[PDB]
Amino acid sequence: RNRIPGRQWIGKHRRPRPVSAQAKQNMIRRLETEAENQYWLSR
Amino acid sequence: FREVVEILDGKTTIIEGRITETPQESPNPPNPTGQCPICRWNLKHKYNYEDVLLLSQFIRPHGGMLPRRITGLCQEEHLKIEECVKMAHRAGLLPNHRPKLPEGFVPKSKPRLNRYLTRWSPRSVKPIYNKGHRWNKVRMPVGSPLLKDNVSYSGRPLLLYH
Amino acid sequence: AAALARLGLRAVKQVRVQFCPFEKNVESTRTFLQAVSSEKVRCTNLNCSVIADVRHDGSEPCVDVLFGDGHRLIMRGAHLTAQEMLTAFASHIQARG
Ligand SMILES: [Zn+2]
Repeated sequence: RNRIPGRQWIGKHRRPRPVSAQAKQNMIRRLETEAENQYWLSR
Repeated sequence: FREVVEILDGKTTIIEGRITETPQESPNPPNPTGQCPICRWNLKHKYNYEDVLLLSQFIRPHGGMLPRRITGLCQEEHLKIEECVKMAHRAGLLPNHRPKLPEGFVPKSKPRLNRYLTRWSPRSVKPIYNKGHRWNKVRMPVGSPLLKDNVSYSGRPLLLYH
Repeated sequence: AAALARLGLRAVKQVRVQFCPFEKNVESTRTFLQAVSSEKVRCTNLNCSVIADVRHDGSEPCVDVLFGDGHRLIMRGAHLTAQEMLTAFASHIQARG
């Protein structure tokens, strides 16, 4: 009774899918790794 | 507590003031420096709708919310105590503070549906017929967002909507 | 004094207010007086006489009213709130008659 016109993930109307707390965790973990990376890449 | 006494005698109506004894505040508050009654007793971000002993200290004999100028609560805490008190009423606690009408305990109704943490009033809610799929969902509110600042011992933040 | 003057005060015979000004608790009765002493209230009934009696020694604020159904209303000011007196006054002196 609710449709997602066309294909789910492609067009100008997409499925709304939300960001989650898990995803935020992962993103931040990976950032922290990069920060530590360029500290050691500096000198 | 000021009781107002009234008499009808010999076609004369007599009205008179009467002062009973109010309890003085407890001897030694943990945060004497503190401003608002919740805070010096160190109860901020702690009480929930479940704590009756705390809520009852602000309300009226017939069940309504007490005014703020008399209580003197930090505005934040006043709205919180309102929502808490309403949830407490709808949760069928404080059965003493319902107003007393004799005709009222006559009319049998299907025994009160036990509910708790109810945000809205029973009347105004409309049954949600449409749900909706994984991506757009209608959510049923539980508890009030005013209480979102309470301490979490689980470390896990509360679910306001389901 | 709106709530009183809106109710058509014409049904009153005599209003006497006895009070003792130097007592710390006076305000309410005084407030009541000034709501009786309003222009519109007094303009409704020209048959109603308002007498203000002041006593230093008495120590008891009191308000007495008479109205046409043969009712004598005595309210004893001690701890009574200002708006309460005007409130009970409206339901007693208007709804009755
Ligand atoms: Zn406070």
